[PDB]
Amino acid sequence: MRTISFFNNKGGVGKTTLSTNVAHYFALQGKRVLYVDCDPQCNATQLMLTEEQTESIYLDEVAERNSLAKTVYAIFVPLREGESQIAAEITPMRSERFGVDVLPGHPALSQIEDLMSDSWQSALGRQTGPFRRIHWAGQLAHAMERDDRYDVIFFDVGPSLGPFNRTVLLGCDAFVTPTATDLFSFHAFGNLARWFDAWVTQYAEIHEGNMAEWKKYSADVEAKTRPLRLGGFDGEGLRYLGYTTLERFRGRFAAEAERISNSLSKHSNSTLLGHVPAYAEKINSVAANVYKALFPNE
Repeated sequence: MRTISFFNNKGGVGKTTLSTNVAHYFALQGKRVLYVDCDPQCNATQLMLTEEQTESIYLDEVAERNSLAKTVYAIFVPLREGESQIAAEITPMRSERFGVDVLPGHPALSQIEDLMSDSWQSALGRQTGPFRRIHWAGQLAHAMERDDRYDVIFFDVGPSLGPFNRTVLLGCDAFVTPTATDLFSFHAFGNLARWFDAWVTQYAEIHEGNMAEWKKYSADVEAKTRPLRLGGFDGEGLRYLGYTTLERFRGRFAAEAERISNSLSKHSNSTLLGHVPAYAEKINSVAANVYKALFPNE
C-alpha cells in the first residue's frame, strides 16, 4: 500500500490533470486506486465524477449537511469532536472515466484547515493529543491497507502550503512536483524548496519530541502509534520522486530540485520524470516513470 501526491506551490489546472492521468495509468497496470480530493476547490472531484454523481452529493437546509458525510469531510468529524481517530468507515465513488474510486471533496475543508493549524501548533508544544491528529493522512492509508481495500492512494492537494497540506505530506510515501518553467513559476518553485527544508526539520522535532514524551507516560505507545503510518511504508519518511515541467532555467530547476531531494529522505530521487504539453504520448511517459519509481519491483 503506497501513497503518492503531486504537490506544488504554483498550483493550477495542469497539476490536477497530471495527477488524474497518472492515477488512471496506475489503474491500467492492475491496481485498485483510491483518489482523495483534499482541495477545497474540488477540481479533481468535479473532473472525475459525472454531473449525476456530483449533484448527488451537493443536492436545501440541514439536508445539505448530508454532503458532509458523503465527502472527505466525513473522516474528520470525529477528530473535530475531540477524538484522535479518523472515521475508517469511508465510502468513495467509482469514476467510470478514470476507473479509480474517488473520495469526493468539499469546500468546507476550509474548516479542517483550521483544525490542522491548531493541531500542528499544539503538537509543537509536545501535546500528544493533537500530535497524532496531524497524522490523519496516514491514518486513512492504514485503514485501507489493513482492510485491503486499495493498492494505491492519490492525495490531491491544493496550492496552499500551510499547516494542512503539510499534514497531507506526512501521509505520503512519495510525491512529484509539476512546475511551469516561466519566471514567476520558477521563483515560486525555489521558495518551495526553502519551505520543505523548513517544515521537514520542524516535524523531525515534532516527531522526536512527542514520541519521547508519550513513551515516558505509557508502554503501549508502540502499538497506539501503529495506526498512523509513521515514516510511511518503510519508515524511511517522505520520498521525493522528482519533478515535471508544463527553458531559460533548465539548470536552475534541476538545481533547486536537488535541494528538495536532499532536504528529504535518502531514497529521494531528484530526476526529471518528463514534460507535459496524439497527446497521451507524453503523459504516458510521465505516468510510467512515476510508476517505476513507486513500484521498482516488476
